[PDB]
Amino acid sequence: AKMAFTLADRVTEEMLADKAALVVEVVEENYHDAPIVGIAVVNEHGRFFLRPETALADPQFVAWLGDETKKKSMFDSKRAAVALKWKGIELCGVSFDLLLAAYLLDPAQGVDDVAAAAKMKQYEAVRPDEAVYGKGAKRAVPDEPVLAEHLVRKAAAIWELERPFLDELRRNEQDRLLVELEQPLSSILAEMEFAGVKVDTKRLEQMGKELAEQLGTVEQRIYELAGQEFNINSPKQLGVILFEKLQLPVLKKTKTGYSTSADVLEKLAPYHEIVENILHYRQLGKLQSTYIEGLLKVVRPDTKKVHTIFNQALTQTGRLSSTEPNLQNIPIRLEEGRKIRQAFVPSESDWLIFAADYSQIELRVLAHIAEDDNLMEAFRRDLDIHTKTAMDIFQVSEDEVTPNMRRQAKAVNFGIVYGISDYGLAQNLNISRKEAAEFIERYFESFPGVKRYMENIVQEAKQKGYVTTLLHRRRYLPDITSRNFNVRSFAERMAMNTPIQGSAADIIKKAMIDLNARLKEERLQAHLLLQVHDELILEAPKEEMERLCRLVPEVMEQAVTLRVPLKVDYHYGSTWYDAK
DNA sequence: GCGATCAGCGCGTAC
DNA sequence: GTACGTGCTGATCGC
Ligand SMILES: OC[C@H]1O[C@@](CO)(O[C@H]2O[C@H](CO)[C@@H](O)[C@H](O)[C@H]2O)[C@@H](O)[C@@H]1O
Ligand SMILES: [Mg+2]
Repeated sequence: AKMAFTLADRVTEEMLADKAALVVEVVEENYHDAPIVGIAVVNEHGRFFLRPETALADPQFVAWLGDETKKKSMFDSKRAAVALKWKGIELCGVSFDLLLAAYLLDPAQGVDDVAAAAKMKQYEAVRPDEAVYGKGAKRAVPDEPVLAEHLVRKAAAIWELERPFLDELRRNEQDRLLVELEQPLSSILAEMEFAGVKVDTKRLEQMGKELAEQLGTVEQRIYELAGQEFNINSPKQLGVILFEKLQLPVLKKTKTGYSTSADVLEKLAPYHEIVENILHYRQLGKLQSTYIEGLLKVVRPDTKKVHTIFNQALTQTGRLSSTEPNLQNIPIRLEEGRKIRQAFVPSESDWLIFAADYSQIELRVLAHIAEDDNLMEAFRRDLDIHTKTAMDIFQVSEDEVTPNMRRQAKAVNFGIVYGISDYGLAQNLNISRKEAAEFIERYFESFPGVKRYMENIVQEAKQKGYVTTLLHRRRYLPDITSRNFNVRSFAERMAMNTPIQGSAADIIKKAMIDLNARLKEERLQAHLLLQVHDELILEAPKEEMERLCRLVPEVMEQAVTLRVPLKVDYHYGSTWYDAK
């Protein structure tokens, strides 16, 4: 049965009620400077469809959109807010975002459209977006009649689903998490994405020119050593050259053939000179394809800025994800890749990039939740945690800790945070399973509180069916009761890791909200550009650096109060690379 | 059967 | 452990 609604030719007063389900449809996946294909409003007076060209040109509608006292319920309001920002229109008063609500209730549903969220409450009087717009190469906006009914049905679902979703959130004690954390953060992310980050395109192009030369050279060297030409990027063609032709040892295999991962290649290097060249080729290729060419493809030619989109409703732990381009995985560990950061610069003259990062926030969070006396004392003394762990595991003084000892203790620490397992650590340190088990046993003898937490959290996950974070975010783990060892194993590791990774996410998210409030109170021009899980990147006039040096660390360190101190390091400079 | 497309995944970056 | 972009490739689409 068709849903009744008014296909409006002009905006009327009843469309401007102080409470409404609002749909501002942006079909393009990347909503930056994208078209708004239609608008739908559902309130106490009825259901309406408005053509964007009409509504967005109407002074009354635009004022209504920007009136904080006129409440709107939406699905993915950030998408609409940003699309509107590009049109110079402000969106205010969003009091409920169904996407964020669904995400908090259960990240595992993969809810990416109104229909998926509605299905959670037995509401199916709305079609999935893919059914209406199509998929891939056949994706397209349908004629007005079809488009109009779809947007109205989505607004109608939002209108009806608000109460049930808020009730369940309240039951889960997650209503504040939605209203005080995620929704306010959504607005901050919209500002960050809209602002974008300035790119020194000529610097990237220059790097691309040099890389192209080095690539060609290494490429020819590889063919000379292989005794023939082939597609070095082909797993089967490379696997044949290395393991069948050159007969190098097969140390590891994939599900479809031979493994050629970097760690495997490193072990084969001694056997043939072609190996080091392949590694070099891949190193150069990674930078060229993903960080040079890939980055240049998404830079806006008119402003030379990249505008990422922070997916706020995707990760199972509460973290954000970044796309087109992903600005959360720009190289930093190795100098060759780190240089890519010299290309990210301040958007204005006499401005600088300012970066602040939490020092070991996940291990500090673990110390707090596990209430492990030894670990808490270590952080209270602000000790080098990996050296400290080496001292405990190997039972030696600080001076007796060798570089290799610290390296292995470091790996144990990461394993503990990620959800420890003898098999896992054994692969990471290239040792036997029995040897890994010994490291783990030694670790738990030194950190009995951590051991207890790991045991208790897995049992809690089984009893309750989910695990939670400091701010009440939750993750269901049905596989915790799987009869398949491997499957259950993953679930147990997720039970151990989620509260840590997730609580770390809750903390930085609150820090972002607190920071923006302080920047505004202080009248600073400084503003957030990016968030990379445990760090925040801002840009501001050079005249604001000294104040930022005191303000940013304090806000981030005081976001929450834990049993151990929170520590934030910071640096600033002319480019992202220099903010080190 | 085959070119175009889609869908899975090895790989390598980040934290 | 949590992600994303990439290039290749087997599966599936569309003739
Ligand atoms: O607007 C981001 C928001 O939209 C979803 C779908 O509801 O993802 C879409 O947009 C992302 C950013 O462009 C794409 O990566 C994704 O492929 C596309 O479906 C949500 O997952 C996200 O929170
Ligand atoms: Mg750090």
